[PDB]
Amino acid sequence: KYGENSRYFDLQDMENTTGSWDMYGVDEKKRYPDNQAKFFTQATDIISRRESLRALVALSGIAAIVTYGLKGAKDADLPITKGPQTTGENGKGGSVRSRL
Amino acid sequence: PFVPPSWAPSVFVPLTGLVLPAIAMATLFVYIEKEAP
Amino acid sequence: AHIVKIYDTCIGCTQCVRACPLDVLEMVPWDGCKASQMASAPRTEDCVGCKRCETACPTDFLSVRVYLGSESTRSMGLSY
Amino acid sequence: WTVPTLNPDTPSPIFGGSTGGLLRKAQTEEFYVITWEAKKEQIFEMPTGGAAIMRQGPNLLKFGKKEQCLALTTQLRNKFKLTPCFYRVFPDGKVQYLHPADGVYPEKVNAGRVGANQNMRRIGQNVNPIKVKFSGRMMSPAEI
Amino acid sequence: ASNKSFPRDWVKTDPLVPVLGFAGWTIPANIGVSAFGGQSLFGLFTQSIGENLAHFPTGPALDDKFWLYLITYHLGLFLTITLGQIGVQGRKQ
Amino acid sequence: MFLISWRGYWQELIETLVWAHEKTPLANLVYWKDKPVALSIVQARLVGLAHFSVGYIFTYAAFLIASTSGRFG
Amino acid sequence: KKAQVISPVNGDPFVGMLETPVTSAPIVATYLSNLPAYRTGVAPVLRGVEIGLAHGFLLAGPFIKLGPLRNVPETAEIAGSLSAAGLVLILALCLSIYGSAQFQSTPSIGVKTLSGRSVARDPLFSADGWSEFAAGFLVGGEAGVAWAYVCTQILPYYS
Ligand code: CLA
Ligand code: CLA
Ligand code: CLA
Ligand code: CLA
Ligand SMILES: CC1=C(/C=C/C(C)=C/C=C/C(C)=C/C=C/C=C(C)/C=C/C=C(C)/C=C/C2=C(C)CCCC2(C)C)C(C)(C)CCC1
Ligand SMILES: CC1=C(/C=C/C(C)=C/C=C/C(C)=C/C=C/C=C(C)/C=C/C=C(C)/C=C/C2=C(C)CCCC2(C)C)C(C)(C)CCC1
Ligand SMILES: CC1=C(C/C=C(\C)CCC[C@H](C)CCC[C@H](C)CCCC(C)C)C(=O)c2ccccc2C1=O
Ligand code: SF4
Ligand code: SF4
Repeated sequence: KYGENSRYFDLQDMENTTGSWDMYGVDEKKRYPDNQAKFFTQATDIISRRESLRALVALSGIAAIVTYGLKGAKDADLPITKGPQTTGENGKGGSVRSRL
Repeated sequence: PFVPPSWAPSVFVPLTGLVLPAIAMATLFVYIEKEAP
Repeated sequence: AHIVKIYDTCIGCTQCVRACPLDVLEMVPWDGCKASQMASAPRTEDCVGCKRCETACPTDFLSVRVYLGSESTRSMGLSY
Repeated sequence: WTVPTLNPDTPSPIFGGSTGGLLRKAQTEEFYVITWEAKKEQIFEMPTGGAAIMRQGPNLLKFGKKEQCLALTTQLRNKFKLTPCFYRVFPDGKVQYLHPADGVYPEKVNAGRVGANQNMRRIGQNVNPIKVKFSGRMMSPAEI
Repeated sequence: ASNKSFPRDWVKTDPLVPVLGFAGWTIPANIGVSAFGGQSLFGLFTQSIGENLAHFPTGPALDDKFWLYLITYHLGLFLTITLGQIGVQGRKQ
Repeated sequence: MFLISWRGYWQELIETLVWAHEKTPLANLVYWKDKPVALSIVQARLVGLAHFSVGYIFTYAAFLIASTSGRFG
Repeated sequence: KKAQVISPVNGDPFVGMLETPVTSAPIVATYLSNLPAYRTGVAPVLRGVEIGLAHGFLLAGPFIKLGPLRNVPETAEIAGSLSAAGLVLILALCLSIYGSAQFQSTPSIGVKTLSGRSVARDPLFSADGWSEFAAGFLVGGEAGVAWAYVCTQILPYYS
């Protein structure tokens, strides 16, 4: 027997003598009030598979980034059609020879 | 007869900066870890 | 698994066996030298390739070689 | 000498509990189990760190890899002059015997051994690697 | 060895360790020296605790002569309790 | 780094990391599929050389373009 | 002197862990039992939405306060919330491909509790359970970040 006077390594009882314990894992039901099971399992019915939510993230990622291109014009700090409102360094190019 | 539109960097840059790396890395990562039957 | 091969210049001095930290070498009877022994490698699936057998061999260019090969979970010495 | 099995009700040496014990190579793949019979109580050194006290009589431990059992075997053998034996245990109840696996530790030659991986030529009588080229896989010329 | 299961009482709660801790350290912590002009190390920053409790949401100034009172007060309060707990001489001294 | 400090040190460090991620609560729910090991002896030479060459090239290119085009450009 | 606190795990000094009042103190043990990641009797979808609701709501903050749109008034909240929703999206993708890579083969052999009895295996650790958990995470995280925006807009002395 394993749990005895220093009699370790019980051969037929491998799940003690090995180090396979659930440290903090309780198991009981009724953690939640009942109808969230209804409201959330009837809500995640669509994307409950491997390909489904993986398609959803593709759809949303595309439909977010591609529209970020042409309606992320909320100043983006500089580039998006706010541009150089001064002729910045056109003729300033070189130090000894100007070169434009 | 060929010209890309004015809005073309705004769309094509984050596409190839964020989307194609994401699809590439996810697809390759599924490919790497697959078990042979 | 690695490749461990014993050659015929062996004089059978048991140095390689006492140097192996994994017990993959053993001495077998043989009729080719004065000591009437020769090393052998019956368990090269436990070898990790540390090459202490090569260091312990007295005869010049060695009578035992360890060729490195495809690693496994035992030939990497991983304890986790 | 026949191949012995172990008796898994032998006590274990007194030890406090290290970090360096069994990880999950034991839960899924394998772990090794060593056994010896002592004569008087004495303090030895674990091949993980720390010191332990062996008991008067049979003992029993368990380890992760094989070099740990060989280290403890060499230490118990050259310093205390005892006779240890360590096994391999798979995580479903399968026990394999090894070391010595011949009765006699593999330095004293025991008649009745078959020599394997044992080429019969001088080291400089190998073929060139052009003449073993284009085979099923990577091959050293001294592997043929 | 060390043990076989973790004891679920390791802090052996002796109920008069803390009351003697801060009660037997603060009754001599408010004496009154020449050093402060007639004030204590428990009433002089009672003034402070209440003082910047008055204007509440303003966190008090980062050089205001009472952080010293907080730190030097707890530097002794914790010490007297941690030496009180080793007043578990039930098996040692 | 890959040139000066050779391997086995990193092997031991990575092993303690394996222990830490194995015994940490609430993060022992995610495991490696292939066991983590340190880079092999041959590979790290190539990697160190790659960093050496790439940094060397980028530094000199930056200096050359910036200096010559800052003066005459 | 015949007093000790620190013990090896369930006797057994030869498993590489040792018990401490950090790991096995009673209040800590009951606390980490009551977290959603250790409950084992509930369906993984619901855990997914609980964990997602928590993590989205916390992830919204730093983008709001420290993002590049943090000084322009009334729109500093929008950009932060949107970016946080993006991060939650990427986390959902990571969960999905982890499910595709980890549980792709056979499971382990056996499990017992600490005060030994043979407890069954957690259903979160199969392909279906993990995929459902990922879907729950996406739903919960997006709901959480949306709630972060909502909570910003109507809250007594937010600043
Ligand atoms: C191979 C040479 C090459 C290189 C290095 C670049 C580099 C660049 N292009 Mg580009 N481009 C090229 C050829 C190239 N172009 C050709 C031939 C066309 C005509 C179809 C375009 C049309 C084009 C547009 C319309 C735009 C760019 C833009 C850009 C810039 C942003 C990156 C990007 O989104 O690219 C996107 C590039 C493409 C969509 C064209 C690539 C088409 C081929 C078939 C792909 C090649 C695959 C590649 C070899 C595999 C590598 C990946 C692998 C390692 C996994 C970048 C400077 C953007 C820009 O100017 O921003 C300022 C932009 O909006 N490119
Ligand atoms: C903290 C110290 C430090 C260190 C370690 C480095 C490290 C580096 N710098 Mg550097 N740098 C630093 C501070 C530092 N920098 C500072 C503070 C400045 C001032 C802004 C610079 C300015 C600077 C410039 C301008 C350049 C570097 C370059 C380099 C790289 C040279 C690597 C190499 O292979 O050289 C090998 C070294 C040589 C081949 C010779 C160096 C020049 C010698 C003295 C004269 C040339 C030889 C001569 C013509 C022939 C004589 C040979 C004979 C003796 C046999 C390397 C990454 C250079 C680079 O990119 O590398 C190509 C480069 O162009 N850095
Ligand atoms: C590692 C150091 C470091 C740090 C702290 C920052 C910090 C920052 N960078 Mg930054 N940056 C860095 C390195 C760093 N940078 C480097 C190396 C680069 C070059 C590659 C950049 C390039 C860069 C750019 C280009 C930009 C920033 C920006 C920013 C700001 C916003 C970022 C943001 O939204 O965070 C997101 C927030 C999080 C991910 C929060 C996670 C952290 C949580 C709070 C930890 C909580 C731990 C908690 C205590 C655990 C308790 C557990 C308990 C409850 C049980 C922020 C001030 C942006 C900006 O506008 O700056 C103002 C911006 O545009 N950075
Ligand atoms: C070519 C690649 C590339 C591109 C295009 C970008 C683009 C961007 N980066 Mg970025 N980055 C990159 C590589 C890249 N990065 C790399 C390699 C690093 C690591 C070194 C970083 C690190 C970095 C930091 C640290 C930060 C950025 C930020 C940003 C944004 C700055 C724009 C701005 O002013 O904020 C305006 C921002 C917005 C308007 C928010 C938009 C949020 C996304 C795009 C929309 C999501 C839509 C929604 C979630 C979909 C709904 C899903 C549905 C299920 C509900 C912009 C989106 C900043 C940022 O966004 O963080 C706040 C920032 O702080 N970057
Ligand atoms: C800062 C300051 C100060 C002070 C200082 C001090 C005061 C110090 C001290 C300290 C101390 C001094 C501490 C200690 C204390 C202690 C105590 C108080 C103890 C007690 C004990 C007891 C009570 C015991 C009891 C018992 C028991 C428990 C059982 C039975 C038996 C016997 C008896 C053992 C002054 C004044 C200058 C001023 C103000 C500021
Ligand atoms: C205990 C503890 C702690 C911690 C704490 C914490 C960390 C907390 C956090 C918390 C949190 C962070 C929380 C969060 C929450 C969230 C929420 C609560 C949300 C909600 C939302 C909602 C509810 C929504 C809904 C909706 C909408 C509106 C949209 C969509 C649709 C629907 C309807 C779904 C401390 C440190 C103190 C101490 C130690 C221990
Ligand atoms: C740091 C270090 C390690 C540890 C290195 C590790 C554990 C790997 C670190 C790489 C991380 C995991 C990712 C690095 C991020 C890169 C961008 C990955 C690029 C991958 C390519 C396919 C693009 C060694 O193993 C080593 C061995 C021999 C000599 C020197 C060293 C050494 O210096
Ligand atoms: S390499 Fe090491 S393990 Fe292999 S045979 Fe030689 S000594 Fe033994
Ligand atoms: S050390 Fe060399 S010579 Fe000696 S027994 Fe071994 S192989 Fe033979």
